[PDB]
Amino acid sequence: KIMEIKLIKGPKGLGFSIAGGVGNQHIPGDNSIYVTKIIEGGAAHKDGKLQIGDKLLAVNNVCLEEVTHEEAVTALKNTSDFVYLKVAKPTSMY
Amino acid sequence: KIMEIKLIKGPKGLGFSIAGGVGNQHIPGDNSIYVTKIIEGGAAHKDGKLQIGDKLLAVNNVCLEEVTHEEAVTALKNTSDFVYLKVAKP
Amino acid sequence: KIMEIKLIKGPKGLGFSIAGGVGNQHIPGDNSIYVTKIIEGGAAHKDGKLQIGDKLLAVNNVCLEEVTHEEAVTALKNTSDFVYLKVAKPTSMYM
Amino acid sequence: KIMEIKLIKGPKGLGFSIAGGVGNQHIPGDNSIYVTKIIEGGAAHKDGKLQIGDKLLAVNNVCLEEVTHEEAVTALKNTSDFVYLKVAKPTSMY
Amino acid sequence: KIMEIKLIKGPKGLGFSIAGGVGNQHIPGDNSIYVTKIIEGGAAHKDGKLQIGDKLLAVNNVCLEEVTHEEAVTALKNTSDFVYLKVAKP
Amino acid sequence: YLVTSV
Repeated sequence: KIMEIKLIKGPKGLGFSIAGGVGNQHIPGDNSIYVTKIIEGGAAHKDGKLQIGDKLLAVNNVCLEEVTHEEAVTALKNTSDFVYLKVAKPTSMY
Repeated sequence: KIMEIKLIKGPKGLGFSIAGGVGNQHIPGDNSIYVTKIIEGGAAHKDGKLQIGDKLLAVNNVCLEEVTHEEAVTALKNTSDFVYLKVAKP
Repeated sequence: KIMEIKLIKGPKGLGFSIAGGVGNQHIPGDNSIYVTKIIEGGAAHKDGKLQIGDKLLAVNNVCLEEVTHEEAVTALKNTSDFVYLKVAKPTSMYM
Repeated sequence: KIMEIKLIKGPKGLGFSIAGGVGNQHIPGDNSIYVTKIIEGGAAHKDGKLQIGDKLLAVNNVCLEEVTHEEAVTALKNTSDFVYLKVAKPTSMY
Repeated sequence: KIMEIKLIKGPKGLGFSIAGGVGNQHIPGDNSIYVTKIIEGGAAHKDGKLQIGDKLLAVNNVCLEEVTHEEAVTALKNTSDFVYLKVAKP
Repeated sequence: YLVTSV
């Protein structure tokens, strides 16, 4: 379920796209922020750990649960160069 | 976009399924109520006008824009035999 | 026409295989993702709607149009047990 | 039931003939395109997978279900060197 | 001179082996990628055109001249099933 | 083992 990903921000930024947010539900009934694209060459790609479908819970102690999409975009844009991403990975039964 | 569908509730009811609503978005960013299924034999089917993908705007002029799923279900089942559906066609 | 399929994973996942993607065309001149195999007794098979050769449009609202094969595999694997597939369905012009 | 076939076109083309279509039913009440001949020594023949009585479902990403004979022919002659076909295999000689 | 060989990749791949590359010369002085084996029963065998000793110039618009062994291997494996080879015969 | 096959 939970993993912690540490990134050094690239000159292009963190190099990933997000969807989700309150009133912008990526999955019906779910307000969470999800990773939808990892951009080639970017910080998240080079590190190799973040994946499409990952849910973002926090960036640097700023909570991403039950926020709007616009808030999430602002919280991610507005970090320093050293980034701690708390993420939840989907799990199965098997 | 908007057309009116008048229906007479069958023994089985209106005979279509709905998804959507505030807090249960069928399409991201969209709160509307959408028809997801037309049940064979049922009144909606026999009439023919309602299609999977139609957005329900109202029932008996009870407004279905910006409501919860449960409110939409409640509205639909509290109808009489005669039903006036306001729908938007994509 | 777009068909939505809801699958619940079994012990062996969703029970289908895919081909395609940018740089890995399944059909010439087309980067799209396609179902190539549906495994006997698996979740896709038991639901009954998905077919070999179906173009996948999105999984859990992640768009599978103009993505690489690796992106599509991850988008399908990195999911919970409840998966929403959007699939393109051909319809008749009548003529 | 459904088979995917990938072919390289020969100097003479795909090396099969078709019948059927809307307005041109090969079988009463059925508008589908049917393979009626595999040309000896042609591309379909050498590949081995296509067979007489196969229902054509698509050529490349052109759907061939409920098209006219003219639309199927056009779409089949409209191919370059590499060709994808999608077919339904018959259940009975009939 | 140059020959074009078109192949449909099988479940086992193209069915040939290669040697050569920058840093791994098959012939002293020569960085080219060469076919060293045609695999019994494979797609290259069935087609019949590709032969041992053939120099590979390109695969699907990817240049194979003055590349490393690893680059050539990666270009030959990361292709779609539709394989176009440009080849120089001795 | 020594052969690189594609």
